[PDB]
Amino acid sequence: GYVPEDGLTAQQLFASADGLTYNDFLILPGFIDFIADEVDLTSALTRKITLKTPLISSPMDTVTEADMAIAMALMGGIGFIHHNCTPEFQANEVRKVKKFEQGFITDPVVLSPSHTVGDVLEAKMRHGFSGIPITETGTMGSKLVGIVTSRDIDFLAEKDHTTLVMTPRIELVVAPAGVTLKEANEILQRSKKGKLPIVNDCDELVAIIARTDLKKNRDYPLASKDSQKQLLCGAAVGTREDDKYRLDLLTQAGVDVIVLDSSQGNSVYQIAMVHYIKQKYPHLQVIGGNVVTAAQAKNLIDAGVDGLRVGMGCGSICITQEVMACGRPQGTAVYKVAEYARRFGVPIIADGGIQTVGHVVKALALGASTVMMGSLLAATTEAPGEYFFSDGVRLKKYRGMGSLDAMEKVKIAQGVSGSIQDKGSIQKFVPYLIAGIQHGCQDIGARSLSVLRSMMYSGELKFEKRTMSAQIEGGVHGLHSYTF
Amino acid sequence: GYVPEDGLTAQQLFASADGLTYNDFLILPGFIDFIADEVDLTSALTRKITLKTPLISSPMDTVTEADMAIAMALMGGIGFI
Ligand SMILES: NC(=O)c1ccc[n+]([C@@H]2O[C@H](COP(=O)([O-])OP(=O)(O)OC[C@H]3O[C@@H](n4cnc5c(N)ncnc54)[C@H](O)[C@@H]3O)[C@@H](O)[C@H]2O)c1
Ligand SMILES: Nc1ncnc2c1ncn2[C@@H]1O[C@H](COP(=O)(O)OP(=O)(O)OP(=O)(O)O)[C@@H](O)[C@H]1O
Ligand SMILES: Nc1ncnc2c1ncn2[C@@H]1O[C@H](COP(=O)(O)OP(=O)(O)OP(=O)(O)O)[C@@H](O)[C@H]1O
Ligand SMILES: O=c1[nH]cnc2c1ncn2[C@@H]1O[C@H](COP(=O)(O)O)[C@@H](O)[C@H]1O
Repeated sequence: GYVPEDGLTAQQLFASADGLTYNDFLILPGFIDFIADEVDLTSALTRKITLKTPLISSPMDTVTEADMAIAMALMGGIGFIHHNCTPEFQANEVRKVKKFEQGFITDPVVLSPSHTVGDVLEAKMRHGFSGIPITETGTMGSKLVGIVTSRDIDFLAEKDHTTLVMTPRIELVVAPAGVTLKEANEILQRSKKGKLPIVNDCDELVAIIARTDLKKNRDYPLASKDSQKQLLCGAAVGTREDDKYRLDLLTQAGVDVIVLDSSQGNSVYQIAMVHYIKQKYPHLQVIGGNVVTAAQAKNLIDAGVDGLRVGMGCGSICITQEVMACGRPQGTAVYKVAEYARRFGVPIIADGGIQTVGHVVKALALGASTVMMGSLLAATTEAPGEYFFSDGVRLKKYRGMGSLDAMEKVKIAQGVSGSIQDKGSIQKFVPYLIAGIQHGCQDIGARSLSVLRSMMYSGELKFEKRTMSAQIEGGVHGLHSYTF
Repeated sequence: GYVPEDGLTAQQLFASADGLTYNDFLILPGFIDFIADEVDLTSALTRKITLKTPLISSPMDTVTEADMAIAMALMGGIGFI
């Protein structure tokens, strides 16, 4: 039973009242008894919502729209759709996530027999495809009369702009009502076709599978789905009266969780808004914030929030501390707010400052249930906006929501705008995060993130501060030149 | 009336006798109950003189002659020639 005493407990580490951040300490290693792949990353987002992975995309206009949210839900986490856009735009982005299904086409392009072949060529050059079904109305939920594709069009000269060419319903292969992707794989295997339309018992079109998107099928075991098996989506909302309308559209779009978005969440405006939400939409889960101290947390927890977002001025793009002298170092803040919130069963989100895998493991060890990343997920294929080149390298634009560029679309800049280098894809990079989090938990000695926090609260997890010198030595040093 | 205690008071912050400057600390946020425009900046310069804003131009030969002093007074502060 004797384990020699070596290191500080988390309570002793934070008892000197220095402003510690993630880089100021290290976690001491424990006793390995299991492989890194055995580590369970299951995480509470709110009082009722549980994820299979701790990771969250930040509600920022350069990070999180429906494609980022779909990629994050599928990889095991969740995404929060930003709100620097019209209420109807945001509800449409949520509705795209909530009505996504794997291998099926989302929001199909469709035409009618009175359209011209020129409409197929234009929908190509603005979308990039041409396998477009034909219906009696030209819309959807309407009789499937035939299909048009590039091999129906490719030998027509520019002399010809005929009305719809169309191979008719009598010749099609279709699915009858709704199918698992195995029956779709066998229909597209046995038929050699590029599309599989899906119809109703009354022969309306209702969905499509493309052969290309079916061939790109893969397993998603951590899919992060609601009770009706649709992906989880969150959305951000403000605290003004204009937000009460937006909140209704997001509710109709089927949003699962709302995150009230402020820099200082301990206001009368946010408490009013939380009481309004819990009294109008009692099914809806609310994350308040941002808060850095336990007194802010206490006000919001009495207001009835289901989770807290923790952070103020630690963000990569942030300059709030330099202009208003208000904030807290992020390690200290995460520890204190999470310790207070745990007395009520409320999970917190450690939001901001994350740059490495060690920062994620450190934040999770200090009591955070989930981790929100802006810059770490920015410049992926799934992030909003489009790439550009400068100094011979691919970049994407990343900006603070209180930067002048973000808020112009007397006023004080709380944030900055700048470049981030291309990361590739969420579907390829989130696995690097998950594998690194699991190996860090394995070196620490925790078989799950729940056990990690339980070891930290009981004093079994030990810590160690770092001088400047120890941070220098913990880097790369003494080399002439080296690889990334 | 319970407010959880989190952070140092100004007396505890300066009780360790380090040489702190402005960049060495932060102020912790409180409880908003009013809009930013409602904040009163009225300030005592001396035992008798009160300004409507805390700002003063330094008495330096590259900062404050009569035009700087006029602008500073008009904007709410004062200047020292
Ligand atoms: N790291 C951070 O915590 C941090 C720091 C700065 C900005 N931001 C981000 O910038 C964006 C803008 O947020 P913000 O910081 O401007 O705060 P905000 O938008 O919540 O509020 C801005 C100002 O309007 C006031 N206000 C809000 N609701 C009001 C109401 N109903 N009636 C009257 N006044 C009201 C606030 O008190 C504040 O003075 C958000 O995306 C936010 O997350 C985040
Ligand atoms: N009618 C459609 N509506 C919406 N998206 C579509 C439609 N047809 C194809 N797509 C999408 O376009 C992408 C490429 O599909 P596909 O390979 O089948 O293109 P295509 O229709 O054959 O066009 P092309 O002849 O130019 O290659 C896939 O993601 C697919 O889901
Ligand atoms: N589900 C289907 N059932 C029957 N015929 C179909 C079906 N889908 C496409 N067709 C028809 O099959 C032919 C080939 O279309 P398909 O989508 O398979 O290839 P394409 O996209 O036109 O050609 P390619 O892949 O070479 O670019 C066209 O005449 C088209 O109208
Ligand atoms: O303009 C801004 N100023 C201050 N903080 C911001 C701003 N925009 C976003 N943030 C915060 O930055 C976090 C992301 O930080 P990052 O992961 O370090 O890039 C977000 O979740 C917000 O809390």
